[PDB]
Amino acid sequence: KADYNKRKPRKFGKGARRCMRCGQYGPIIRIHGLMLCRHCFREVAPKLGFKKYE
Amino acid sequence: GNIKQTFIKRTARELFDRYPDKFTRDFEHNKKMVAELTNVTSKTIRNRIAGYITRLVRMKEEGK
Amino acid sequence: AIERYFIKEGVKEMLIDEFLEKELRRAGYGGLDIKKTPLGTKVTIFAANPGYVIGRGGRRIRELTRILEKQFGLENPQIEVEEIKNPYLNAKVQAVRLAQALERGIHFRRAAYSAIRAIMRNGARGVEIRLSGKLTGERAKSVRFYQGYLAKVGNPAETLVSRGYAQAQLKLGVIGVKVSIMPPDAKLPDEIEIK
Amino acid sequence: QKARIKLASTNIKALNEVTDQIKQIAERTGVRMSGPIPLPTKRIRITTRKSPDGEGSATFDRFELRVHKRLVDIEADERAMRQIMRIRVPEDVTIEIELI
RNA sequence: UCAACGCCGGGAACCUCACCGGGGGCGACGGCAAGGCCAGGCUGAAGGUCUUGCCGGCGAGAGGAGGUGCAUGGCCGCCGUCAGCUCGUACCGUGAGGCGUCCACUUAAGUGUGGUAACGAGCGAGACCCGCGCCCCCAGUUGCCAGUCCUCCCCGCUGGGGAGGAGGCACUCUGGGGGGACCGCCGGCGAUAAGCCGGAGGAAGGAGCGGGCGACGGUAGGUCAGUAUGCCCCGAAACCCCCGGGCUACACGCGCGCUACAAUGGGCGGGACAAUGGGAUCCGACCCCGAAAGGGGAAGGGAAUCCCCUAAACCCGCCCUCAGUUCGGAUCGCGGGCUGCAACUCGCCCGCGUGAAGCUGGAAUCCCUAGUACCCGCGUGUCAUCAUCGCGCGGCGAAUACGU
Ligand SMILES: [Zn+2]
Repeated sequence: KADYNKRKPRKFGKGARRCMRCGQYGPIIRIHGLMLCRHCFREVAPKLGFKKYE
Repeated sequence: GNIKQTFIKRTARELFDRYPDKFTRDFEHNKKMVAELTNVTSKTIRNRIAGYITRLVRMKEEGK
Repeated sequence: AIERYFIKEGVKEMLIDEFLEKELRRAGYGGLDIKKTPLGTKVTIFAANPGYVIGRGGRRIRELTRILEKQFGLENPQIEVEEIKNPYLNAKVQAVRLAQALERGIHFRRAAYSAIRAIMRNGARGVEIRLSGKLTGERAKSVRFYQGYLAKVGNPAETLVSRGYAQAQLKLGVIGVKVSIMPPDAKLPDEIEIK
Repeated sequence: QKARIKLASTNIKALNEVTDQIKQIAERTGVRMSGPIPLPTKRIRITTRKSPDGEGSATFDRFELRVHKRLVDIEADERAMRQIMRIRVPEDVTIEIELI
């Protein structure tokens, strides 16, 4: 009964990754080891140390 | 526009109404004087002030 | 490599900061600082009332350093608990205070003016407070209080002013509180003084 | 024998601090030094979209993280190594040392 | 409608998933054993279910990609990077409200100079931050190699030309600090002011060029399907897993683009010259198999050290010589392979054959002022594979106007 309740493991695809902060599936930044979605990065970026500079 | 701002003009008028014996009708001399008398971390502002003072003195020698 | 390490540090400390932000609300949570060393990892917590963090009869200081092990895996760490003096200039603590007041039941104008004068009496060239939500009936609205000087846009907006945001959850819904403060030692590029 | 120190950081002041410290400790003693040597700066850029929805024109947000690097060789004399490892380095700087 | 339609970073094989068909599990706490396994049958498969045995000692809530964006927060888009919005005191008015914030000249600018029932402040502008271009100082490896010395190699007409290595930083380059340009000098106009216009000087001139930050507020504008969140609703299902289908279905109407309808060119063979960025079961030089796609070994590299990387348009020589063709290259057949647990539905790549519309386009309509547009290709984002897309990079390089 405990088996038919929790996932098959995924080593690739789209259900392999998940946001650290919120838990989203699709849009995820992977650049240089980051694992945040496009939404949480825009909020936590000035804490990580990023600037506009443009 | 090549406009001077009010606080620039105010600073220059003050520095020319007191400490007048220092400035002359040349630019670099007054650049040195301004950087000697002010607390500044820019150069465009200093040059603007120096040129305004140059104008002021070069037509104060004439009056009006 | 290099970027990977920097970014992982950032992410880990940020997640910890958020966990503490939410699970140390009453005490007042102003910041955090993690220091790496061979003797173990030190973690300093800023706050106003360290007693709440301490948990006289324990049950808090061990909760803390054992959850840090269980979940976020810090290297056999331990924690220091500092205190903020003159916390009336940090905006996050003030925003959370105002939200706690609103949840208690104080009128928003009363509480806002109270906070503004308390931030004036202790040293501040400018302060701006903003509330948003169902303040008066269903139809939401936004209200704004201000005193002094401000630097909304430019570089000084970023580098001089202290900003904070918080949420208040009431019988009906959510109210957003924004606070911005200009400390006394702030000088602008236009404020010159003749020798 | 020589020793090579690599320094990386997001802050130039910490780098200048460490450089001045080791330069002075090596000068007050008799040791021929090398550097400081600047390597190119590493910039991590990320361009994302502002809106959390689809509607609206596309306005993009460009964030940047600059990282400055320095290199030194110190010649690893008798006491130089043991007196340099006794430095008070801030925790926003990454310092490594390699013996050649 | 502008401000939906290569947009939701939305390039969906499973997952993503919210849709369709079937199967199976979930009840904190509080009040009157639960659960587990061999062999086989039901079953798409299955201690899910039973056959045979043995082991173990009624109410609330979790959760919800379920409704409400016309209940909220926060974030974004548009008026608008527009020049506008307010305060204190005084005065005019029964009052709503006005003045200041108006007029003349000026500026990108409620930017400034003069006059005035107004005198003075603030928030936006400007200031500020980043980068490109010229000069100087420090510095000199993982970057560079002119002059110096040793070697080694080849060529005519004996003078020229290349590779190591020591050893140097001169030139290039990297990244820290500092200077320099300010209508400053020179003749008008205006007012004798504010500034504008010649001309001089000057790596560069008239906020030097390109960007970022974007106000008090409105738009019941978009988002509850990014997280957070109130009311209703499902609570044994609308919760949580798996296994198969669909979002790829096609008489048609539209948006944005790619490829072309030839010679300002198609093909074959030979000559050339970049930059931005990225790399751990990742980039893979070098060698060997295979006609090609691709396969087996494997140095080096944790990023000024090695790789991805001798880019395309361009130049030269031969064939075609205004033709539905040596243009065009869709659509179909037989074959060979990679990534993946699984390629029919529904994936990318190769080789040989087949060879469809299209011969410059009505009414209308869009983008662009200088290293800019047109034209050429290249990393990266997504990524186990898959780029006619998004964000950036360089190479070749104009025409016209300095207005209304
Ligand atoms: Zn997230």
